[PDB]
Amino acid sequence: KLDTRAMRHLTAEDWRVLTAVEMGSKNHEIVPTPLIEKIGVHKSIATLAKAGLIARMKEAKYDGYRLTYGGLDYLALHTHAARKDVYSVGSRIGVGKESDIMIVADEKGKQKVLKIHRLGRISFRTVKRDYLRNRSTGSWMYLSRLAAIKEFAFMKALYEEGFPVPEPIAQSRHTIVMSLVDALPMRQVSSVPDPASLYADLIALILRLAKHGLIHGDFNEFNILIREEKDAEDPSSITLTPIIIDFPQMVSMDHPNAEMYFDRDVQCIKRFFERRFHFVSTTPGPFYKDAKKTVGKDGAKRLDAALEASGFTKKMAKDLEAAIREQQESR
Repeated sequence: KLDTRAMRHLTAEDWRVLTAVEMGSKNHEIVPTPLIEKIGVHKSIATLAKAGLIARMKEAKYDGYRLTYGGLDYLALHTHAARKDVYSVGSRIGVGKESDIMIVADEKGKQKVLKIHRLGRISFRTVKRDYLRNRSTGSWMYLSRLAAIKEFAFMKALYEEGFPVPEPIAQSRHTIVMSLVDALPMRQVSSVPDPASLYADLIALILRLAKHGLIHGDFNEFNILIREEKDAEDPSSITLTPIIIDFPQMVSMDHPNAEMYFDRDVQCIKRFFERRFHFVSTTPGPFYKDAKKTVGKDGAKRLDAALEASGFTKKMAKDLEAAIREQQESR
């Protein structure tokens, strides 16, 4: 897991040397002692190594220090601290299949969410956790950086167009800080006074996404949060509104597979509404053939351009795309 105990106990030199290990691994994954120097720092290497923020590799041909996942976490947190976006870290933590969730708070006591991407995660069960070794440590960190940058740019673009998504607050490396929404995942919602209305809201979102050029792609029910507003005129009235999360897997309506991602999203919703609330829609579709005409009409901004807006090369985009598809295909 993520153990942030050693956080305060690191010196400025430590923060400098750990940062050097990171920069040094922009080129080579196993960073030699003398290269850390160019970027007495020996006492720092010892502290960071005992803390498990770096690890020595003396294999045979290669000799030096690789950055660990913990170390990448720490440097992300430190950046968030330095910019006063995060001042404290909460005891409650969410360990997901492809990400982790920590609750944090700023100096003014405002609680926020720190999401950490964890592409490549795999857990092993004894027959009588770790990361998939088909890629190096630096690949997974790289890919996870890409996932964080992608999600945050789409979160920004969606928040700015008025979609119901968490406020993106900050991004560093493989992490994002975003607002802490008061809404609970749909899967943990028991029943609804008006399933048709909520369904009509969800489909509307998917069509809104499509008119702006986007397909969520993994619209599960850990991804759809429900907000519950006790109406003021009568507190017996409850209105529910949906909030969407999880954006590094979004694809363009222009994608060669757009049509299967679109209808999958739609059918998933219908499927969930079918089993969980015994509700089924009388409206057919919506179908992608139709949706595709709406993008990107009526002056709807093409939000799927938010990526080239942010120095994402074609390589990076395809690099990430392959990593994600491989993730979802191996659940």
